[PDB]
Amino acid sequence: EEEIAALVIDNGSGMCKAGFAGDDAPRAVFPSIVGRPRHQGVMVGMGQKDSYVGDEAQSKRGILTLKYPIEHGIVTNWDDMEKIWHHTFYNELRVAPEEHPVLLTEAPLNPKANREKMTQIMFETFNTPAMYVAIQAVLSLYASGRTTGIVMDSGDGVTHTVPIYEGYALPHAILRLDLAGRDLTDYLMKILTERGYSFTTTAEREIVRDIKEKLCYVALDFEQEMATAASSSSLEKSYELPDGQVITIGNERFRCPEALFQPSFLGMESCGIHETTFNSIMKCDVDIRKDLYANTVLSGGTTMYPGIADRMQKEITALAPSTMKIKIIAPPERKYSVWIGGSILASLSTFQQMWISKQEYDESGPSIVHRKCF
Amino acid sequence: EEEIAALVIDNGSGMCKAGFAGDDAPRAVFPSIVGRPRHQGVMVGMGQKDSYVGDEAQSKRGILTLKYPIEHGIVTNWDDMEKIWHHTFYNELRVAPEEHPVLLTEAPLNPKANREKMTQIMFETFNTPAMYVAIQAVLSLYASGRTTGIVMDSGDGVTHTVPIYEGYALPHAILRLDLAGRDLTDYLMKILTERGYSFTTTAEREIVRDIKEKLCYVALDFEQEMATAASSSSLEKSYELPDGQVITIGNERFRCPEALFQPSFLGMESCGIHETTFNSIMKCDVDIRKDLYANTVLSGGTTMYPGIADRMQKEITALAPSTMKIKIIAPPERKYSVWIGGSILASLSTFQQMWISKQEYDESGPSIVHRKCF
Amino acid sequence: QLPIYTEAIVEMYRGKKRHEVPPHVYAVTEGAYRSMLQDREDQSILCTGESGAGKTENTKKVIQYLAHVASSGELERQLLQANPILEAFGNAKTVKNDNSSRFGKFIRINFDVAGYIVGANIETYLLEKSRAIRQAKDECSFHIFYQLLGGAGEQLKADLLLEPCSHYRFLTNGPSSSPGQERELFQETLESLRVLGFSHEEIISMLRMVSAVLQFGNIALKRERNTDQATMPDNTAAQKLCRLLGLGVTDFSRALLTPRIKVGRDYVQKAQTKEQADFALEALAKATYERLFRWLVLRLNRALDRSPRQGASFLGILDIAGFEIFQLNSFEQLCINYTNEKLQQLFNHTMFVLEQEEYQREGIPWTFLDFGLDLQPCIDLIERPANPPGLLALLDEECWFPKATDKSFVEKVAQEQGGHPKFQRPRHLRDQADFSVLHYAGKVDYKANEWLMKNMDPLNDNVAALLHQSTDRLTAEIWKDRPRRGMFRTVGQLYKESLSRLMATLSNTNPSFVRCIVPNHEKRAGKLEPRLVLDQLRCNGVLEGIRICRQGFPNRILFQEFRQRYEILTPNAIPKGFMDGKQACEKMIQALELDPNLYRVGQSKIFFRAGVLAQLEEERASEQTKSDYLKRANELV
Ligand SMILES: Nc1ncnc2c1ncn2[C@@H]1O[C@H](COP(=O)(O)OP(=O)(O)O)[C@@H](O)[C@H]1O
Ligand SMILES: Nc1ncnc2c1ncn2[C@@H]1O[C@H](COP(=O)(O)OP(=O)(O)O)[C@@H](O)[C@H]1O
Ligand SMILES: [Mg+2]
Ligand SMILES: [Mg+2]
Repeated sequence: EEEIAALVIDNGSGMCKAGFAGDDAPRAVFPSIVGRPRHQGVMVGMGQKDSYVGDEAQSKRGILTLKYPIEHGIVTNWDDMEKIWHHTFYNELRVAPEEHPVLLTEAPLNPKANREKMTQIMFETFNTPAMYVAIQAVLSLYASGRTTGIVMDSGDGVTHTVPIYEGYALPHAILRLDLAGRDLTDYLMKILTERGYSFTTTAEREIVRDIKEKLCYVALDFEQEMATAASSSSLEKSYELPDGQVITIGNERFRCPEALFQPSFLGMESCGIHETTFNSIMKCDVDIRKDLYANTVLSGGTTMYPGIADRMQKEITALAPSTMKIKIIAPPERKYSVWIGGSILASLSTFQQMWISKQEYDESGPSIVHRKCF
Repeated sequence: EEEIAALVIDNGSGMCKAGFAGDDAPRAVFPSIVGRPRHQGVMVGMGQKDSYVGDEAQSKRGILTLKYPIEHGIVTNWDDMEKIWHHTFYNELRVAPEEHPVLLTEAPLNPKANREKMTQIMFETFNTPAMYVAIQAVLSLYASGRTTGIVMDSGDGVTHTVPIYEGYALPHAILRLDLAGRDLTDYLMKILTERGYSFTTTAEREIVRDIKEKLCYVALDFEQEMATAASSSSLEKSYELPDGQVITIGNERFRCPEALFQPSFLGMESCGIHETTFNSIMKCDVDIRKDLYANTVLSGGTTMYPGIADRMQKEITALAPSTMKIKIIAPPERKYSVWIGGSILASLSTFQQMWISKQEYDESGPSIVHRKCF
Repeated sequence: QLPIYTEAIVEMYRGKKRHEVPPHVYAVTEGAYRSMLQDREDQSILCTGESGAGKTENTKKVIQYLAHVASSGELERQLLQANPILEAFGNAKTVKNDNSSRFGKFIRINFDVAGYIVGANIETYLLEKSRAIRQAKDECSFHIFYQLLGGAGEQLKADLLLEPCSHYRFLTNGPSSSPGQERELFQETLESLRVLGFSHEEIISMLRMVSAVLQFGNIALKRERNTDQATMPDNTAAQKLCRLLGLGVTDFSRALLTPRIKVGRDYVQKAQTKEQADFALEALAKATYERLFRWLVLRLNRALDRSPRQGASFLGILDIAGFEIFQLNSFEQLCINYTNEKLQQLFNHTMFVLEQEEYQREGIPWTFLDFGLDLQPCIDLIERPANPPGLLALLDEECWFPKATDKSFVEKVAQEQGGHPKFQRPRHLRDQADFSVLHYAGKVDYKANEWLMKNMDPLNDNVAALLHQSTDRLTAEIWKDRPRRGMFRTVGQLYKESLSRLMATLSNTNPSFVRCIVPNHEKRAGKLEPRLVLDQLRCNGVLEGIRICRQGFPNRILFQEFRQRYEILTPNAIPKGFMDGKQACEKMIQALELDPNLYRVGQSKIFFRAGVLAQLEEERASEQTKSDYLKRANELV
């Protein structure tokens, strides 16, 4: 075949988004979880299967304890990650990685060890001709088809912010904020408890993740919505648990995402996301700011909440000079923006020379990741 | 021969159900009773036979006092148990236990001593190559051919409840309730006495056991049926005693099994069986409950009463979320479910390595029962 | 058709060793006959599966020899007549061949101590009964089914109530025409039965049950909302069945759906799933067919007449399908392979004892491993029930355990038994087939799909009992029945048992071996397709035989021959002629510089490795080149 295709994998914590480069959507997207049988089984002709990976784990949740191998964009446990990748290639895609160059995503400002060790695995686990490790934000910017913008990247892992102008990139200006979907989830299960509902275990932690993925939304003004919580009508929603129990969540709903804008709720000093965006833009040269204000791109799973764009717009506009208009461009399909970006990058002809080649690695070692790529 | 066959014995109190592993029904099933001649005989060329075991005792009831060696899943008297096993092997099956591995059932949450001492006997009474001691509920779940369910196991011994999901098993969730066929019998002979019929002795205690095994049934609503007892037509039934006396039992019929649902009748606080099932399910992880509500399996002799399934369905449905449908799967042939399960387990190839070997016992002692098996 | 098989040739063969004459069947069967009168022990002739080859036709020629030798009313000419019967019932149109024997045929020719024919009987060990229920993607079931369908007129069809192929669930892949016009073949087969002396009545009865097996398909069990048990809302089909047998519809309906089981001494019902009852239906189909087949063989042997019985000994002739390989290779393929494994092993053992005894006859003591052992680990891989359990055993375990999938099966066998060197998991990209083993023939790939379903053959004792009570003579007589009988009972298990019987029978006797190959598809001579012959050499074990004998000392030459023939080799070593012919060889081997590992000194012969004589022959052509040169030069100059 010509070009051999190429493989693309986005692993921020939470989800693996994988598929062939050269396609508009990934084939396989499943949770990055390694569940292990915590309870000793007593039958015969079970499994045994030491552990389960991917949406298999979601299916068989109750038995397993689930461990997310990636936290804050850092891989805690490598064998687990390897297992997840194994599952992606063999269980879903059904590819021999020897037959494809593979692109990995990775978060900014992230420890060297992850990049280096990541590459070490790809070469000395799944024998592969070539690979590349790329910054998440840039990829989403490509996916949006814009050359310039400040990409607000918040996955389940961590939140990141990379201003870009006319390609280029500003290292000093790049900002990385420790908040995530996962931290919102931890907050949310906390806030439920004041209602009586107690979710103590990893299994049901994912149930609240599911709740947040739909029920929660961001206030266009927090205090107003909280005021109107007095007369509860629309702000309460019934949710059905798999157990059959019913949950009813009022104001607690929208204050969950509020945390992004008020990390004091979580107890961290680190400024809210909008202020971090200012922190990034303000670090940039005076000249370019005009378009960064106007070209803010949101990406990642934890920007999905309804109404986030609007709130960011209102806050940024409030803070900034009203001399210039602040457009925020947040597409739907943002969740997959990183992966799409990866697809487009591996599809690019010129890119086909920038790969880290197996050969190059074998001569020069794992450390070469930083040398060559950003 | 290949595989040597294998032997299976279910001893919850009341009945020994024994036969070859690898068959759909046991060969021998007889009451676990050791009758002793209480009255001194005066002839010559009698017996003497110090005692009788098995349905022999049933045949010659009047003379004997019967002693059930097992109470509440605990063996009161070991020599008696040994005698019963003796009878099973030599009198019915006609096997040398040296030539067969033997599987025993045993109830959950049961004293260690019973398992340990059980094994001690099997090795140092009937010399046997290998043996295993297995939980009653699991076996019935196998017999039902389902991988998941909450098995309500009530024999004559005691009642037990073990939720199982996808194999696995939840120790904390396992529930054991002190009610049984035998307690119903004791209640029943009490309740007859208000009608005039007085059954004071072990002999006729078994007569009432027999009555209960047919005449009694469970109300689909207790109070309604008791109300309709005013106009007695169908609720009375004539029963014939072996004496030739006739008994006529009305409302007293169905309130006997009612006890399972209202142990206040018996004077115990311990919740009714349906509530115990909820106690089990509620102990389990939120995720799996959906299928446990739907997969409740009834086993054991004292689930045989007509209408039990329906009542359990109505009560559980009433208590639970009506968001999810509560199927109860109670097969006919449930009585033998444990033994069938044993047959299927010993038939399994892989199981053939999990046996407790004679050798292993000889090195490691009797205590190894818990170490190896559940 | 070759001029061979005259009387002069056969007479010519008599009482001689195999080397003494040219290769022929008459020779090997002469070996068998002579070994019997000589050794007074029974003999067996193994023919390995090849078409369609006319293996039977050849075997008729073997019988012809047998008749002429043993004397003192023609031969059993009805043996020719038997072929279409067993062919019709037993064989099916498959990818390899349009006619192929599924069942093994064991033909016993009974001989008195005098060496004369007392009579003969046929025995049929292995059958694939699962073929009737279930089939390959592009193949046909047994011939009789199709030839019944097209062949029977309204006269017979109206009794049997046969329908076209589309009507039956049990018939896969539709009609799958196949004709051949058919119908004519069926007509031939009826006469073939009749001459044998079965009554028209009996034939009609037979054909009725052959319908009955097919009818088991028309029954539909419908799963019921909420309850497990399922049921049969449509009485029509099973009503038809009940007409076709002795069964009362109601009796059968209760029995099938909710059977009663003896939990001694008092009976109790059972709940059965839809799946379970379906398997029971398929079981009774399959078991019914098997029973039918068995009865045909026995009734046939009654149609064969014997003189004074029980005297004295027999010669078995085994016709069975050889080691098979397809692209896909399903379950039946595995069973076939398993049997061919054991047969091959017997051959190795036989060869082993032959060589070991040959060494003693030549006075060479040598110890070497049993050749049979080569196959043994592969056999244990498939068979061994216990410590590590076998593929068949593990399959059975999968089948019974509650929610069994094919995937759980393969995973389980990998986990349980992957450490086995003959077992190979392909892994990674496809590799369409999900696991593979390494036989004598080579590496074969297996697809695990629907193996659990093929394996299940639970049999209801209740329905069986009803059959035993049937009104009609035929079926009731058939069902005139220990193991795990009832539920459990798996096809793999039964098959294994049946093979064990066969291996015992063959093992009792002294076997002899014939290997048949077809050159081409053409059905014409003068064309040998090397690839096809390679393939056949793989599956018949002949390659294994060569790789066996190589391990020993295959080339055996006498002293005298070795000296007279090869003397040219070493003028130096060979003395002035002390003679006795031992000393010659001593000298020759000595100066020719050969490893003592590579030969032995025997009484009448020297045993040689492979390639030793290749070197020596090269020294004879080199020596001859030297001598050609010296001669030609001397004459010239
Ligand atoms: N539909 C949704 N609505 C709101 N929040 C969501 C939704 N889907 C996912 N999330 C949140 O975003 C997270 C997924 O982020 P993801 O894009 O997988 O990050 P990454 O690409 O870095 O792995 C989830 O864990 C959840 O907290
Ligand atoms: N046909 C029946 N109908 C109602 N109750 C029965 C019936 N048969 C037995 N029982 C009750 O159940 C008991 C038998 O339980 P069993 O299955 O022997 O327990 P285990 O298996 O633990 O020994 C009897 O003592 C009786 O009280
Ligand atoms: Mg991301
Ligand atoms: Mg019991």
